[PDB]
Amino acid sequence: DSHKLKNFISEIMLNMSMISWPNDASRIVYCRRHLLNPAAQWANDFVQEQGILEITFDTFIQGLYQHFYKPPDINKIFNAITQLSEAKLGIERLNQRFRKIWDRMPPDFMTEKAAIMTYTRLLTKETYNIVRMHKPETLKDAMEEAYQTTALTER
Amino acid sequence: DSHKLKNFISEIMLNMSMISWPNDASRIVYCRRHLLNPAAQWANDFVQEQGILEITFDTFIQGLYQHFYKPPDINKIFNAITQLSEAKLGIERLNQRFRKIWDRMPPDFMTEKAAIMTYTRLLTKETYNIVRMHKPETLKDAMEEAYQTTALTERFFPG
Amino acid sequence: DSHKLKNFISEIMLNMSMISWPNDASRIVYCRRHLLNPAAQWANDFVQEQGILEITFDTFIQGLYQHFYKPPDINKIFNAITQLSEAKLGIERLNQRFRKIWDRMPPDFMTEKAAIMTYTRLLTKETYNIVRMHKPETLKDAMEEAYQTTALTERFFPG
Amino acid sequence: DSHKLKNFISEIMLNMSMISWPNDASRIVYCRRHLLNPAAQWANDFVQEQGILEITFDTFIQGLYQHFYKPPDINKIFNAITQLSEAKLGIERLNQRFRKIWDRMPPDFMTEKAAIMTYTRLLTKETYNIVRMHKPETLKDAMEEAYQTTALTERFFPG
Amino acid sequence: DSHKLKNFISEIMLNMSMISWPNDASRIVYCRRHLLNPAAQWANDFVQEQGILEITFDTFIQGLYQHFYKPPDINKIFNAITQLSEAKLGIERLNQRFRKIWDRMPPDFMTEKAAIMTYTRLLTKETYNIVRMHKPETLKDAMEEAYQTTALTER
Amino acid sequence: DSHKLKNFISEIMLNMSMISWPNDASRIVYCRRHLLNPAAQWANDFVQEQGILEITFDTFIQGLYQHFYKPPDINKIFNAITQLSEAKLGIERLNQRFRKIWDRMPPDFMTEKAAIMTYTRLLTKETYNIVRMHKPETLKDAMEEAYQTTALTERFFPG
Amino acid sequence: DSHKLKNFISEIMLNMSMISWPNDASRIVYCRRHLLNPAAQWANDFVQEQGILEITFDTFIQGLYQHFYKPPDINKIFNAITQLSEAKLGIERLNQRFRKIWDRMPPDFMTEKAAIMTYTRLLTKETYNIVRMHKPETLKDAMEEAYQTTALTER
Amino acid sequence: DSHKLKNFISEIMLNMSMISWPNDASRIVYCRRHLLNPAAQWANDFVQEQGILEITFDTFIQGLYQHFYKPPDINKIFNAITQLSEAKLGIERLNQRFRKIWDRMPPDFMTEKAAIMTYTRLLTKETYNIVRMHKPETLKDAMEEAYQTTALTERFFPG
Amino acid sequence: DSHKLKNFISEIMLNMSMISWPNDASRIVYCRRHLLNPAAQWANDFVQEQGILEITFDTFIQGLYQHFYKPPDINKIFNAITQLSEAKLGIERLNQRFRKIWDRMPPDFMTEKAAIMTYTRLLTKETYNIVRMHKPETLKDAMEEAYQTTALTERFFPG
Repeated sequence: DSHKLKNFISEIMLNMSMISWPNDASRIVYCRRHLLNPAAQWANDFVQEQGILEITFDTFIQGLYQHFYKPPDINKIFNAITQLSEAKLGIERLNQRFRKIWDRMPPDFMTEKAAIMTYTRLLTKETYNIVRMHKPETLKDAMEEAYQTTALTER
Repeated sequence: DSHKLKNFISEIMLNMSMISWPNDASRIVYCRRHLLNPAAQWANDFVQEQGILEITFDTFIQGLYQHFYKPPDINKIFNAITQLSEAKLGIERLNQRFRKIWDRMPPDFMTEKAAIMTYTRLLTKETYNIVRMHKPETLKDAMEEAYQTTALTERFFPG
Repeated sequence: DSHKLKNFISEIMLNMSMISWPNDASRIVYCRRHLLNPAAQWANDFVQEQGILEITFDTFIQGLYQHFYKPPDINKIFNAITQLSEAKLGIERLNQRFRKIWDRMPPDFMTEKAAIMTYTRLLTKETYNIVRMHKPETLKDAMEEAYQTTALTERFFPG
Repeated sequence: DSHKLKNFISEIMLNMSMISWPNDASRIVYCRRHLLNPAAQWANDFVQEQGILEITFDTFIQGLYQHFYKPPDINKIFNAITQLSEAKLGIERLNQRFRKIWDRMPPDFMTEKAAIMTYTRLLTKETYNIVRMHKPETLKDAMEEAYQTTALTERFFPG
Repeated sequence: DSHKLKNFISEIMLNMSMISWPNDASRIVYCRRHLLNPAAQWANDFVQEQGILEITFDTFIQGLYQHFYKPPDINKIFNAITQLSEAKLGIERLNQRFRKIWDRMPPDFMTEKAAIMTYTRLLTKETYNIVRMHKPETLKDAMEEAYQTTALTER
Repeated sequence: DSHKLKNFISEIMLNMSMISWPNDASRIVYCRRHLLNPAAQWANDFVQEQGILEITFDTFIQGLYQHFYKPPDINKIFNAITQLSEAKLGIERLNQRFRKIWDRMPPDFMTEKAAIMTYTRLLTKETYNIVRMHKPETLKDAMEEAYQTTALTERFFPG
Repeated sequence: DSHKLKNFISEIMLNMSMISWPNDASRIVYCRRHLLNPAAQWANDFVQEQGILEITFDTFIQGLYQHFYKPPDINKIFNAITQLSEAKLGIERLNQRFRKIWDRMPPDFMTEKAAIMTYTRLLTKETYNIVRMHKPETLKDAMEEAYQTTALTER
Repeated sequence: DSHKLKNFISEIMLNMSMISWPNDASRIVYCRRHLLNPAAQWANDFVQEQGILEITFDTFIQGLYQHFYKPPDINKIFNAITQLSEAKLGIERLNQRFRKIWDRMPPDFMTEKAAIMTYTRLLTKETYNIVRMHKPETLKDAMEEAYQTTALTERFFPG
Repeated sequence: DSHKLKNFISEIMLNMSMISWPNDASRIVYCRRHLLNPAAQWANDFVQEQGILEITFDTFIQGLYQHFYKPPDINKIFNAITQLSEAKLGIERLNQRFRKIWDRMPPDFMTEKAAIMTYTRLLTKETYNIVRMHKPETLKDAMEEAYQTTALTERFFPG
């Protein structure tokens, strides 16, 4: 439920972002309309609890953030990661599959170098070569590099 | 159908609650739009029956309340509970299946120790052993313990 | 055609009801737009026949009411009722089947005792015994009693 | 026995009513004379049981009321009604048979249209045709019509 | 002879009761006319014995009461009670038969609960069920209940 | 296709008639939206052919009139009518079959008495008797009468 | 592309025609929205080239007319016309087939009498007879007449 | 996919350009609506990745540019060009086939004389003769000349 | 050589840190004394290269930091870790083997929870059970727990 919910919040925030809002009170309330029943129930209670007009949109999202917490299911995520080999047709499958798995469920997981070691080891030895020359600093860069070389002379 | 319907009414009422309504007539009618066919059919007939403009939103919900509710002491839940054995592949099936059945339909059912006795008896004798050492106090803890030991040295994930 | 038409009128009337109308002439005319061809043809003729600006929305609906006065001629319902025997597996089939048939099409049919006599006679002699002790006053009570005794020491559930 | 008995009491009470009685004791006793054996047996015992001169005429009738007037169960009457088909030779059998069954035991049963639907459905399809043209409003009219057409171009007489 | 005689007295008393009597002397004498020979013989002697005009109608009936009352034998009554089973067609036979037997011959017999236990045990197990729900407090109530349920729905 | 099309045009024209139009160009174009594919194809071509802004709504309807003047069909309808005898099981088949055939394809055909003569002659001599007593004035009344007498002392139902 | 484009312009012009426009500038611009990429590219360039607010809707359509009308190959159209005989089942095939071929590609082709001579010669000798009595003045009338007689006693 | 995509971006940008935008946030988002599924998937992820309200419309298009701008595969185009011989039946096949291949994928390729040398060499020696007398200056002229001589004393037509 | 060298630098820096230095020149030079031959050779050259009195102690250590840079080890370490299964006889082999591999080569590697996940997953499912009840917070605790339960109720090897 929680992974979808994290996505849900981002999007809603974006939609709100482009267009102009005339005041904060309207905006905090508007969030409530999209929500699903237990969350919606919670929302009512939270609105009551605050006797003030509101306390900002961000505060309210943080109560939601607080709401959606899984116990750390690190094993499932590790296991998911283990499954991918290079029998997955080319870069594209891997990149999209990895995105879903990785992005969903980390609270802070492992450090930046570690994330690159895990991502990189999985990749064909050839692809590590080009990507090494010159190196990515982040997982998005690694993924963008591998896809770009494959995609450019293909796609 | 009735359990979902009770939830449905609550939510609808909430949605309505936050925002402002300019008059009652609109509001009573708006309820009709969300409803499903037999209920919707009933609704039309009820609207006709009242020759007045309306009689309040609450009245209309009470006709719905009247339409479907479960009586107290519903054996169906016991029977549902009886069906599960350990032929259900591992913890995961049982935990999810039990959640649906148990969570739906109790007004106050039975006490906390009793709920643990019923949940626990169902479980493999082996699993009761580990779970015993050290004990859960609530049904969520029992369920979390059994799943965690199985899941940890096993498992896959969602998304 | 007539049963749908009775529903159609109710709804249309409701839609109209919530929002405000500035004058009657517009409202009577607006009804014509939704209608289907023969009815629509009739409508034109009726509008002509009245040389006055209009005579009220209600009058016009009454001409429609008149156009299809009562949907059943009590026969089909009796016949439907006749069909059920006790070859229908147990209470559950009968209760659900009877609900559909009975609830649909009565304007006022027969009196309360009569409805219980017809419902009760149909039931197995055994079931009448328990139900007699102690008696139902309404068809819903009879149906609830028969189902409850069968269901309690038996049954399964929905969702 | 009970339906006749309820009639019997009413009449007896009426006869008594018009003329003057000089005292209650005579009147209570006089009731006993008309009664039939088991009831009469009961009566003797009841008179003994009351050591006082009497307790009023009404009290004694209430013991009789107690003795047989029970609320009727519609089922026997429905069942009776069910038995007739058109294998009963012509109108005459049906009309007389129906009279006995129907007239005995209704407190208010079912409404007027319903009574005509039940009576009419039973009749041959042909006879419904003539009777329809032009319609009866009451069960006596239906019965009179069916008999009259059959009788007129047929029949014999009593005495 | 005595059981019939007790009935006889009641009736005679009733007949007398409705209509008016102009004086007591006539009334006491009139009783003598209906009576049968030994009793009638006794009556003559009693009338002589009283040198006064009369001593009241009631007194004279009490001499008759005195004449007839003999001690009963409970065993015949018990034995009578024993005979009934449920081979007697339905409630009606039993109720009428029991009335005759029970009502005749008790001076004080047994207590109220006991009388209900004896009456009730005899009845079909089914009938005890309905009658139990809700209970009779007296033998007349038990008898009225059983008859009413049977009677009401049919025959 | 043509009979429905003649109806279609009338209705569309009516709908347009009640409300106000601000200019002719919009109105002529709006007709195109409701139309079905071959007709719609034609419409495009016709719009092109006229280099002027438009030539009136009526002109455009006349091109449609022209399109479905009629194929020879009165004969087909007569022939269709001829086919029914009383070998068709009872009233129900005939009434439904006749409805389809008759209702489809008349622009004005024959007069009201004539329509009753054709309908009535077809019917069994017996049924004409009851229906005569008392007479129908319209084809719907004749059909309703014949069905009602048969249906009442007989019948089953839909859903 | 050009035949469709000629149709496209006509229609667009019609849609515009019925409803009211408050000013010319809006109208000229609105045309651009419906157009497809190369044409759309051209449109941008043309709008720039005119430094004035606009020069009328008609002018802009003429640039489009200019775009599409290239020289047509009259031979192909003649050849197309030659192919039809009376082996085409009845009027309906011919009329529809002729419409497509003729309507597409003429800038001014041949004169009105000539167009009737070409259309008429193609038709069965019988049909020319009825159509002669009384004559059509335009190709649409000829086509309507032939179809109407066939269609009426048929269709 | 990439060639179409480059066109797609240009156009979208143009449409946006003429009319006024009230703020950047709306505009960046609006781009997402037109896009096709994988690209759309990417878009969602990119929007999330930027925690700020947005970073400009242009930035977002650059991520798309990044996604599928392949160098035009000059080799593929050359290779395509190589395949045609004069075994292709006459001018018509060649002209249409060449149009597709050539027109798609050049950013600036080669100069005008070169394009004529490549086009001309491919053609039958005979056809070069007539076309020479008198010469084409552009590829469209060469193509038009060759087709016209063949077509004129030959040919068929479209529609 | 590099791992020891990183340790060496830290320590030297510490020793220097506690006590006071009167000037930077002395301090930079003093570092040279502890160093081993190739590094020492480098040092001389570096001192010459700087014509200024010195550039700070930190700068000089950075040249050393620069000197260490080996190709990355972490892969080898992961691979080493991968090799162990439970085919290694009991706890003792694993614990000692893991100690060597893990302790050597991390600069900061991964976080504390991660290190426990990697250590724990490797262990037999049974051993995770006891160790879970009650949990270790550090890798030394996990290792001590597993060894203690095995060791306590076991025989140890003589040498």
